[PDB]
Amino acid sequence: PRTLAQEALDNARLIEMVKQEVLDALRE
Amino acid sequence: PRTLAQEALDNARLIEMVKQEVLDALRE
Amino acid sequence: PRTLAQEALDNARLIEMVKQEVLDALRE
Amino acid sequence: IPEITIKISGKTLNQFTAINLTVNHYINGIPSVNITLGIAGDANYIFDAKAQAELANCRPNNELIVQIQKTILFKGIIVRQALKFKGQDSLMTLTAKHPLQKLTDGLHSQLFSKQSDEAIIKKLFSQAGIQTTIKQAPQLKTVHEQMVQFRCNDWTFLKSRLIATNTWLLPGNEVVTLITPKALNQSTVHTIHQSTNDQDIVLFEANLQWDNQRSPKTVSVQSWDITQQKLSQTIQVKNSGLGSNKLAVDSITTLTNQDWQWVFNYPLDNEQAKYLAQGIMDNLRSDNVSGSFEVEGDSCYQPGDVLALNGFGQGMDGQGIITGVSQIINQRQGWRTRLTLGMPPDAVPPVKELHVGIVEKYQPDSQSLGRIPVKIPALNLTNSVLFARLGKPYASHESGFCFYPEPGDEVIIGFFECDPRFPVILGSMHNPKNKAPVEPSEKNPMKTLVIKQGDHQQALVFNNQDKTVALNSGKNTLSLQQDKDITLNSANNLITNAQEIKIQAEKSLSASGKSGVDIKGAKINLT
Amino acid sequence: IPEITIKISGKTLNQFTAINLTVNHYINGIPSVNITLGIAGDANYIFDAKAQAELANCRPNNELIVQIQKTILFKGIIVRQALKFKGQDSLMTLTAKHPLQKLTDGLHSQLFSKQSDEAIIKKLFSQAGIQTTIKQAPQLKTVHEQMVQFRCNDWTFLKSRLIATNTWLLPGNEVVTLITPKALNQSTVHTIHQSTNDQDIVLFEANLQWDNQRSPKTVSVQSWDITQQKLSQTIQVKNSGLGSNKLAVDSITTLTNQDWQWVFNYPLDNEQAKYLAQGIMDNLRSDNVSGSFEVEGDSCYQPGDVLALNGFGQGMDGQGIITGVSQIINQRQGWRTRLTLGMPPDAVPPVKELHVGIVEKYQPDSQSLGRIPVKIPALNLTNSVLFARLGKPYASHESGFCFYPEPGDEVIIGFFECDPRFPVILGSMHNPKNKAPVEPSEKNPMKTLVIKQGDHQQALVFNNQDKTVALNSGKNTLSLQQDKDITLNSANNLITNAQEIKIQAEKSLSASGKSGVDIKGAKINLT
Amino acid sequence: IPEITIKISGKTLNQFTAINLTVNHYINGIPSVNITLGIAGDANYIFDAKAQAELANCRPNNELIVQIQKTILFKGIIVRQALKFKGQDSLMTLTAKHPLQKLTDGLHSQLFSKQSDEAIIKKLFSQAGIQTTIKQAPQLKTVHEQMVQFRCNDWTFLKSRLIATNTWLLPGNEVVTLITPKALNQSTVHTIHQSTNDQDIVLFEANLQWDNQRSPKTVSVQSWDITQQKLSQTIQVKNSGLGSNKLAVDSITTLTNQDWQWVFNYPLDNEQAKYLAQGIMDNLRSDNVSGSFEVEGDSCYQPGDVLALNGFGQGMDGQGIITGVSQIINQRQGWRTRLTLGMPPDAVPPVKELHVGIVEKYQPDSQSLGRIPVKIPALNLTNSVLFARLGKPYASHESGFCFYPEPGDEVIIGFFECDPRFPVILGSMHNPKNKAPVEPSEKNPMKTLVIKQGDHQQALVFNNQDKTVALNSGKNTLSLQQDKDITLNSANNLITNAQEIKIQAEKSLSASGKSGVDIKGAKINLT
Repeated sequence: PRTLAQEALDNARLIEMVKQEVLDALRE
Repeated sequence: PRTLAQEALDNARLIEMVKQEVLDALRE
Repeated sequence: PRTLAQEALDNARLIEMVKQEVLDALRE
Repeated sequence: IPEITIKISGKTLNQFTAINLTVNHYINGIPSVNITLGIAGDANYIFDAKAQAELANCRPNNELIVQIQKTILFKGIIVRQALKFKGQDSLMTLTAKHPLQKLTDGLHSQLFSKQSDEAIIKKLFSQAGIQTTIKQAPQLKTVHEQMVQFRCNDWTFLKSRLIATNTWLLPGNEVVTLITPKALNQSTVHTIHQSTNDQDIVLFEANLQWDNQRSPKTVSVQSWDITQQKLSQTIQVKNSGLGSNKLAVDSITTLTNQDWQWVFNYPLDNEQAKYLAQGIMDNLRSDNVSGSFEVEGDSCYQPGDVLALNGFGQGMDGQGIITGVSQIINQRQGWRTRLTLGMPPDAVPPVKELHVGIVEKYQPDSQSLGRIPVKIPALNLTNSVLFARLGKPYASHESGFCFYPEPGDEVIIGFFECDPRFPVILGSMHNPKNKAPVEPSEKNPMKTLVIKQGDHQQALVFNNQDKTVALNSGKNTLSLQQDKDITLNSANNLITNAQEIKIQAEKSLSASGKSGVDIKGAKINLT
Repeated sequence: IPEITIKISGKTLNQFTAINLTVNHYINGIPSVNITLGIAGDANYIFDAKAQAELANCRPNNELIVQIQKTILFKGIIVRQALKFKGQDSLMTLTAKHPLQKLTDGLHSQLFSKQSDEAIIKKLFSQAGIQTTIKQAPQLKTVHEQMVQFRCNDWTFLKSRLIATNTWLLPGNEVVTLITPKALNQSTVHTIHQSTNDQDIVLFEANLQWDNQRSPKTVSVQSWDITQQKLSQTIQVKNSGLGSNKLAVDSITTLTNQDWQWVFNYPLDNEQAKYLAQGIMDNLRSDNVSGSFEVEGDSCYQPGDVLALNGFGQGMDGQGIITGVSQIINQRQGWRTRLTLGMPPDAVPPVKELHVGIVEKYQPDSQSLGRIPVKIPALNLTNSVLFARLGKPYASHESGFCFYPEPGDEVIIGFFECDPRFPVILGSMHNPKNKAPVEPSEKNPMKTLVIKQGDHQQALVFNNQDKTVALNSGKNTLSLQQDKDITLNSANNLITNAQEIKIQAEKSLSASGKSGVDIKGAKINLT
Repeated sequence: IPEITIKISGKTLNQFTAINLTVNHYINGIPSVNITLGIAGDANYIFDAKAQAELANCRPNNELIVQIQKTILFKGIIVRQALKFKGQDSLMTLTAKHPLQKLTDGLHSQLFSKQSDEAIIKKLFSQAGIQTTIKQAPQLKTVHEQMVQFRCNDWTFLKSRLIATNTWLLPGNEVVTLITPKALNQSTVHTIHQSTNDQDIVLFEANLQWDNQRSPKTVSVQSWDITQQKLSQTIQVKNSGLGSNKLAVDSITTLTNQDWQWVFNYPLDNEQAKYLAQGIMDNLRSDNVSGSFEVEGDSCYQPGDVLALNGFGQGMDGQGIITGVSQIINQRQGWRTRLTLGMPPDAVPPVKELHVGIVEKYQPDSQSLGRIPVKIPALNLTNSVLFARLGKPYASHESGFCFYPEPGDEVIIGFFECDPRFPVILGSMHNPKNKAPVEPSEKNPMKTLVIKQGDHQQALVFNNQDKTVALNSGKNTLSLQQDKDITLNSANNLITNAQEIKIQAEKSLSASGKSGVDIKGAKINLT
């Protein structure tokens, strides 16, 4: 989780979760 | 923060703050 | 990353990058 | 942390144990609860018969009650059930909402005639089966001549009326209360002291915020007065009156001294405009002062209560209305309660279209504005009618093209300000049931203005083919033809009365009569 | 993990190595791929000539193919290329999309006349160059008299037609399939067993969810019948038919028993209304049951397949339609595949404006509704025309103000329900090419209703200046003047016919004739 | 890191020390600053008298200045003040914005007549008290006959006019500059070298991005020509001209060769359409090339400058416009500056409603289009008027229903393309001040067309009760009755002139005269 390759992987996992919850909240 | 129960707590706390800041900027 | 001053730094950095990706996805 | 009991559909769960719990109550919102469940101590397998039987009983629409001793933290119905499996680990999450959630279901249109806002609101709650009370809200007694809900659920319609009449909704677990926002300053007060003894309220984490990005200095509402043909008296609102001292929303200095002006194109009396202006001002100034306070868990806190900060200094001392209360239960922190100050910003759901309508039987206009009763199939399905003002190609004082449509005619309906309460007629159309006297043709020779009922016809006809313009009422007719004669045919007598008559012909005058020509007079001088 | 090959514009990369890869396919969506690249082992400097030459070859619009052995995981074009530099570390990310992305480019308006939905859809794909097939969708054979796309791209127009005709889109890598949602229950089944042998599907992490916040009990569609002047027969839809057992979307209990009602202001036949009602129902009920299942990577999974859960108990057993398949490739976890159930909710893109139009040459109306062919410059640029209803100041059975506009006239065009397929004419206007007979003036003395085509002129004139109202057809005229005489001038003969004639004068009657006065009759009795 | 001074309302803080600082400047945006404050070293208690006194002095609307040596990093007004309490720890956060924030306050409507865009824009800034300059923007000299702002603040109105006139806003700390986007390629250049000496710009982290998902190949703008009754000459725009080499936005290959077409329903001259088309193209193509570069902190960077990459290879070499500059101050990283390339995509704020209006006194139309001056209460409150086209039931060349409304009549106002600058009259309506000659009734017996203007009355009357159609001008009248006689009554003389006259009666002809019947002529032949 220090160089670019792993940071992209960890962040993308967080982005996917965040988008799903925010989209659900906005559509609610 | 390893099993499902604790992960739901930490993730929800991060979700609540992210949603508030995103909503504020979208309405700005 | 324990007291209030530093927690503002780390979370704001995460907020800025999360907001940019979510806004791009919403406009997509 | 006291005893927590959870009853789903009347019974307590046997296989699943509540891991986490969070209950939210907010003003002008639908309270919700989130519960996390799981099987403890490897007592049973997640896919066993007993575990699955409990799983099927937790499906949505089931009733859920969260209770501490006798106090009911939450009563509602489950809306979402979720499972999560990761290896051998499993977890269940339940989301339940207040019975006010039932207002969000459905999509229809209906009309309210000669009913007050209190009557309409009480009707909406009764359909969902919700008890309601009204406190210090006399503005709901006013009667609306016609109130239209167009293609929206009851929750959206109620929210529009709540802002328009300047009222807030307190979602109790048993009774829902509607109250004027300013009347909440007199409610019960929970005080937090900076210098405290050992039995006062313990404050763990606090939040405060002062903002002026959405604070108007004044709000002006003006309406078009149909009777006077002028803009009505302008109504100005300069304060909200919420809070006090440094937590008062009125203590925030605005960016500019400009005015926010609304000029409606439909009539609106002074009393209703004042409440609408105040409702707009409170909507924008609600979030001027906002924050969150986390205290030791207690069930006596309710939204709408007053939270007072004492002894914290000249920069924080004041009072505010608790707009939201959240209860949090977990093993790590026990029972904690979070109080909220402020509210994020939110008249009638709008039409956007052109509609068709049928002119109804004559009814006298209550306001004597000359409106025409029409039935709009989309806006309602009942027998009640709407009054729409009539548009004409020419209209002035004591003159104009006055051809009022007959009952049963098909008309084009437009709306002022896209408000369904103010329809207007833009024209009539001919359909296969109301046949047009003239059909469109290649040459389009004849233009006419006909009135014909039964066997009787009166018309003015322009004919391009033979260059004639004629007036006729049945068989009697008067025709003028270009490059030809002026013909006057009657099926009966012909009477001309005048002081003097001067019949002159450049070639010849040939009178006639098949049974006599009687020339009366006093001096018949031929020459 | 098998061999992964990546060919960009037909060739494999020599300097960059694929680090991470993710491919997404979804129903009613544009499949996408994300690839992370980098230089391995310090083989070359990032800013060297070879590395930069490869960098310029990965620019957008280049073709990208991801393939395992012969199987093609993804085929598309690069839309986004991004670089990240942090000290000596560098990383490149590529985003490519299905050829369906080309439907999102452009913004125009066009009209389709007497074409079916299948013909229109096949035309749209052909412009982008996409092969298509239709399976078990007979509803696309119906012919639309006029179908209008207004200021939108092809993707938005297609998505509106898919919902209106109750059709789903399966985005294959070579062929795009359109199919009725209910027909997907008969597709191939991939079964997951709780009690499993060693060659079955391995399930790593699973998610399930039951919700009822957007589940209507019934959907009612009603339309205005122009011919009958009534609302058409109501059409009710009560089921979706998607899934089975505990995974069926119909097993969710709704919040209330209320009905969701649509009452359109335009005609809509029964067959089209049934398909529209079913499409609305499936749109809201698609996400009643949803979740994600993560299994071992395999390329035989396609969206539209049926995923069955067997042996998991009475709370989870059922079947569901796989609405999305995602492939994930990375070093830490190898090849993994994620299956998705459910779909988030989404007729014609709307106009919002008032439009100008030109009345076209006469054409017979197919439906015999009396509509007028007009050409709207904004809606289309071709030679095809639109049929629009005509609004009149007065219109009833066998009577009204019937003055049909001539070809070439400029008219005001409004739309029913903001639908471009149902224009209506609200009035005609005068322009510097169609001169008004009377210009606006300070005193506004003369009002008239003229018809003048060439030298012919028939008119009815109101003149305030001299207090006269006159009828004239060329030179022949009839004038009535207040406080004065009634004047009847003719340039030719004057014929009056009646049974009886009674000419009376209070002062005197003075007949005349320049070449004779012939008084015929049978009894000329003077007195 | 140099000395940082922070002056709030003219003075520096004594109890709070700046922990963090971030200043943002962007093109077409309102610059903002975020500052984090706290008490250092337990010098004073947070709730003490001195600490609370500073707390009340940091309230919103206070002036805030951030300055390095003489250079002013930021000047603005505090909009948000936030407090953070957690146990004994406390923290304050301030947000301040550029004086351009004052343009976002307010909500009103106003009309600009015969003023250029430069005059309107300069007026808006003067109200907020902002100095402005214009560079290389001759397109702002064009004069608009009527420019309408409808129910929006000055910021929203300004942003619409900037895009329509193809202008960008550079928010300086003292002077706001408006400039054509293409003119920014000639600005000062800051060059970054891959092979560098020890006094060049140090680059820490960089980002680059090429996209084509929103890149149109061409943009076509067409407008309706009222005078010629045709669509105007189409205007095509194919380039943006921003950037150079590999960072040029035009180097991105588009998805398809399709054209993006706008066809407005209102007139628009060739010059204004070209600027609007260019503004549309630049809006979509601004973000084709985007990225962020982080360099050593320096105050000479301003938005609008050109950033050049040299020596980085054939895949990155080029130039670009710095659309945003951010300054970051913290203890861990010192002073750092971030430069941004590209801009996310954003003519007149639209009306949506039907409006009432009052016809004004006659004024000559400047364009000779025959428009009628009306006053719309909602759109403006001043004495200036708007010109609106008139809709008629029938209108063609030298013919139509020409009844121009009198001053003071009430009319329905619709808008072309929902643009407040192009109103149209759809009809006149009757009010309790302009009484209708006929009131609606149960039987609706009489239809008419009256021109009564005091004692003078001219009308054409259709009466169903007695089945008559009549023309009358005062007392003189002409009546035709079905199954009855044709009656012609005059209060004065009766003159009939014709070449030949043939009065014929099937029963009898009975002429009369109370003081004589003079039958002139040259041959009186009785029979």
